[PDB]
Amino acid sequence: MQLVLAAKYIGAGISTIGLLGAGIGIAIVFAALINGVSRNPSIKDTVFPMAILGFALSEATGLFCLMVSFLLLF
Amino acid sequence: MQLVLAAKYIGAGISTIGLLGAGIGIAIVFAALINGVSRNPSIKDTVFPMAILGFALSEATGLFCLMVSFLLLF
Amino acid sequence: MQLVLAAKYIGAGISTIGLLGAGIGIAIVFAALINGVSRNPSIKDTVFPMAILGFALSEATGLFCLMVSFLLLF
Amino acid sequence: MQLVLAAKYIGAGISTIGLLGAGIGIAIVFAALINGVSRNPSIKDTVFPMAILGFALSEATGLFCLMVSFLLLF
Amino acid sequence: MQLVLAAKYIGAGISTIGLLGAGIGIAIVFAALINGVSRNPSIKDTVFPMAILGFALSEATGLFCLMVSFLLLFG
Amino acid sequence: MQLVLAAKYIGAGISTIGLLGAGIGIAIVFAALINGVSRNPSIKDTVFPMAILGFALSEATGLFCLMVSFLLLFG
Amino acid sequence: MQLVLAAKYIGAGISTIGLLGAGIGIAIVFAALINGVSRNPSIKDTVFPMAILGFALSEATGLFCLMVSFLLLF
Amino acid sequence: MQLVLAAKYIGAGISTIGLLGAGIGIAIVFAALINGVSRNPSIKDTVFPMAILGFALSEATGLFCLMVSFLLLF
Amino acid sequence: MQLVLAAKYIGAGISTIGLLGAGIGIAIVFAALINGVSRNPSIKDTVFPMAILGFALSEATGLFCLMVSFLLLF
Amino acid sequence: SSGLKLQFALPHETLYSGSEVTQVNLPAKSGRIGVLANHVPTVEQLLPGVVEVMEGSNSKKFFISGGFATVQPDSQLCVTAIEAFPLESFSQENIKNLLAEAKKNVSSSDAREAAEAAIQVEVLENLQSVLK
Amino acid sequence: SAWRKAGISYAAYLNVAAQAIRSSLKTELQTASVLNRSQTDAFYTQYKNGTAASEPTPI
Amino acid sequence: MLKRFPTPILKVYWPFFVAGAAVYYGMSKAADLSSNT
Amino acid sequence: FYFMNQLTYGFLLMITLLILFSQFFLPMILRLYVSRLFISKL
Amino acid sequence: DESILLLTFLGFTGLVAKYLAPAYKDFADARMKKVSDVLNASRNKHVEAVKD
Amino acid sequence: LTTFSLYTIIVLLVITSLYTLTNNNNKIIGSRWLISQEAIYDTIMNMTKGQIGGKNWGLYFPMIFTLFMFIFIANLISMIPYSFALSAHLVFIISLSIVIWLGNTILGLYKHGWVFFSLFVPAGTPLPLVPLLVIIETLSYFARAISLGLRLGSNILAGHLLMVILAGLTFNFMLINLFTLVFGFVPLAMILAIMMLEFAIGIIQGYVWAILTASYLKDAVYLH
Repeated sequence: MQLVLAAKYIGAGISTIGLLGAGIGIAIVFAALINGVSRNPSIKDTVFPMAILGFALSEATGLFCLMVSFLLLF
Repeated sequence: MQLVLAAKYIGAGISTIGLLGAGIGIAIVFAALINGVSRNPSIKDTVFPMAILGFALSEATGLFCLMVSFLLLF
Repeated sequence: MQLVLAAKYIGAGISTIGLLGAGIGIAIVFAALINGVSRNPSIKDTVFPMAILGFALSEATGLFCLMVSFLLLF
Repeated sequence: MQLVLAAKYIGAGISTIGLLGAGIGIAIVFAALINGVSRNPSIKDTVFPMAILGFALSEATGLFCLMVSFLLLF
Repeated sequence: MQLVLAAKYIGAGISTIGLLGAGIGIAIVFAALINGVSRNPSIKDTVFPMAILGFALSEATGLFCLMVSFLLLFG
Repeated sequence: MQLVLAAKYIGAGISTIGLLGAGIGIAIVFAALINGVSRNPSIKDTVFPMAILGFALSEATGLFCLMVSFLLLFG
Repeated sequence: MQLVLAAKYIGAGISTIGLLGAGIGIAIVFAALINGVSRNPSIKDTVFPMAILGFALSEATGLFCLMVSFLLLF
Repeated sequence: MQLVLAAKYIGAGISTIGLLGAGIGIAIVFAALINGVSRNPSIKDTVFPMAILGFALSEATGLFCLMVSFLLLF
Repeated sequence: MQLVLAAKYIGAGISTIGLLGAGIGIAIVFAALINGVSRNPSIKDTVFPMAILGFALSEATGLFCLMVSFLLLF
Repeated sequence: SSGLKLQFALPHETLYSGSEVTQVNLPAKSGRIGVLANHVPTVEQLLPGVVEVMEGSNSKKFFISGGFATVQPDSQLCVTAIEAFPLESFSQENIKNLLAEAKKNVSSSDAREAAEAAIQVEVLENLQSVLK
Repeated sequence: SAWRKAGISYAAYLNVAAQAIRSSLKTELQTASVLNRSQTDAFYTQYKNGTAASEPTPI
Repeated sequence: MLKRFPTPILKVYWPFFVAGAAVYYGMSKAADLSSNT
Repeated sequence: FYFMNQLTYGFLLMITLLILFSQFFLPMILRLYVSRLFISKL
Repeated sequence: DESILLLTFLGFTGLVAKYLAPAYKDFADARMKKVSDVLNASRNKHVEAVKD
Repeated sequence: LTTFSLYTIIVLLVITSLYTLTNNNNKIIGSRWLISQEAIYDTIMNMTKGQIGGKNWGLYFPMIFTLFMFIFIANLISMIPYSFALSAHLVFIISLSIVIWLGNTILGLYKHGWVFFSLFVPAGTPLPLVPLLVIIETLSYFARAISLGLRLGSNILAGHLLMVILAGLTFNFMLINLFTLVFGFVPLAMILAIMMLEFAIGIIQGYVWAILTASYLKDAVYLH
């Protein structure tokens, strides 16, 4: 009983590093985006949303994990 | 019963990071897409149907662990 | 006593995240599908079966994992 | 004795993610397969036995882990 | 209540390396940046604002890590 | 000593996953093997010995880990 | 209360290994730096300031991590 | 409070594996130097100050890691 | 009071895998050394000292890991 | 379009000029590349090897002494090289080995002769694959 | 192997390849046209700024 | 104001309204079965 | 508690916005398109 | 507490009125002038087509 | 009465406030307030033309608009601090997603009947794994359903709550001793960047919703 709130707090601790997959993931997209525009400057509009689109796919999945922290925080 | 719900809560806490590589996963798919269409321009409406396919299946990796996070909550 | 069913919960928690591998895995099976077929668009009809070959039975191992979690849950 | 069964439950839990070595591993082989047929469409039938050979005696390694898991459950 | 803040402190300890994808992430963006100006010399004025786009809301994710590690430490 | 058998069981559990170091690494050799023979068709009988050479002395290391597991399960 | 400072100390222990990612990241930065200057001798110290810029406020994350470790000692 | 100095010992233990990133990355910058001078033999050690620079204040992270292990250890 | 030497020994357990990617890193340097010398055979006497220089005081940092694994074992 | 326009060119006689074709296989610096109907615009320097041309008909096999493969962005592949080759007639081991040992002997001479000698050693050892 | 570094330029590299394929010709079909392709008689004289001369060397 | 055009909303978009009614009735079952919490 | 409340008023606004946007707000702009193109083509 | 968030919003709207609104002004002005230009030019062109 | 139903009233009033007062007396020239919905119309038009690619593609062009705009407006309202959560009710949003997915299933099953289950065999495979690709497509068939809503509102449940708690952090930053007033600006700029990201988690998440259901409509109307 004196442990379950402490256990939910360490559960918020372990449920944190899953945004690491965010921290890598969106990275390579912009990396690819630079290699998207380095070898072909006149196609960048073609990829300027289409890169950042996948951004919101990856970011939100990173933004999955910590809100599962937060309802485990409360 | 003071300990079993604390245990299911931290067990949901460690069943959080299964989206981790999926946070990589969908992103690196789009990485190839930026190396795809910026390489070859007229493939934008050819590989994008399968990529948004391969997006969702790459969610099918790192989503069920998240719902392993959910129903272990209940 | 209560702990032997409580430990099932955290064992199910970390015994799911092997799909992490699938979370990285099938992604590049699409990505080198993209980086492959971006280079040669007329090989898609030749390789779209083989890709969905190398997708499926490289995903199913991860589909083992939560199932191994599942009866470790139940 | 009343503790060692919970220890074997979480021992099956911690001995689960070796199919991670499956989940990445064989997948990346198919990665090099698809490029290996896209930039060279005539050498499908030469690599594909050899490549699927490189399937088996990799993926079974991951298989080892989960049967170890079951002997830590049985 | 003698144990809860101690467990919060170790929870802030394990909520600290989630900014691992900070230390790689933005960095490898700059990697392609150094590539992108190398194989294309006249693209720098093009790429670095977009790249600093791919800086900022790529590192703020890592900020999320330590603000968890700031709150579970304190609040 | 009521716990040491449980200790050896869970130690066998955390000496199990070292075959991951097999499961990635040897795979990339076959990956490189594809980038052998798909790049050069006349190299096969050169490398298909050596690559499967490059199989064995790799994965045996991972074999080391699980045989440690066996002597951590019993010995 | 005799436990909580020990937990602070082991928390400072686990809050330390985040410099893994910064050490990999600045290495990848210098890796692409050498690989970009070897293919371009003429443009070296135009990029090298931007390289050391990205170096500096990429390593600032690991700087934040170990000063978080220092205050978690405190 | 026999727990606290032994806890400082194991805290020094978990503050060891941060240098993993150093032990990777201080070598691979010189691997990029290999790949750079093998292409371009003309400029070898005009970029070696950049290489040893990345070396020294990349392994400074692992220096910080084991000196955190020192200052928590004794 | 018998907790401190066993805690030092389990601290010697967690002070072990810091050479891990060091076991990667120096490895890929030789791999990149292959990727120098199989491409440019005229660079070997140039690269083989300095790269193996880039071997030694790379992996010695990995050696630092195990000597910390000694000095917490002692 | 479906298929591909092939334009094979030699300094004495261009063999194919605007022919519709299915598959070509040709040796580049990055390895042996097959090109099909559409393709990425790509310039590949051609190491001296073998080029196979498959059509609606069968695949004709040529030895080729090097050049450039160039994919015009309307998916028109041109090959610009030097030497043609029949099925197997134009090469014989009696002319190969007896000259090849002399070429390896020239490979120990002064530098300009020895470099061309080593080049011819590499070309004859590539012709060993045509010996097959 | 380092012919780009030590030996010939790339056009000359493929020219040595052309003489090698023409030297390993079939002696039945090594026609007079292919031997015409290997008949080098051009001479070069590097003039100087004062309209000086070298001897004509057989390239 | 705005010129009303008779645009096809019933002979096109029936099944999403059908699914809305079905989810409303399933929510009736749910909030009659899971409101005693 | 208020799943019925939020759900029912949201669905009512869904039907409202579908019929509303369809009958008014899309073809009021399509008239601008067709008018501009009919001036330009004449 | 929540006045800090509205204070951040006031600073953000100050940045917007500094930075974004003149850019969207230039954007809308460029599109407006382009539409008016083509629309007037088609009319003058078929005026000259009547004159032909 | 409900404040959330009042929020729906605010939604409908702003939707009236995007076209009606926007239109300066039905002018050809298309004024600056109209260029907004002009660009929105074209960026949804050029999206779903090339997405579904139907000969009859515009027929579902209305719904993809009105499924966009509701999510586009309801994630520009709670951005104002003194508000209550609009889109963060996961029950309502996931209920909407269930309605959308079930309508897709009913539409495809009325169009195709039995052969609508021809989606479960996408590509050529050898025999012993033909049903397996079926199974984790069926397992992905409702995973298609559940995640799409469970993304966005859980973003918004992670969105505004974020700007709640860190505000309290800056409330617990500035009631300790007066030295907290010096260099206490960087949390304010950090929450400023949080709102910068919060506009992204509104707008681009709405466009994510639109593009994924565009692909779902293409799969539901046409079989591969």
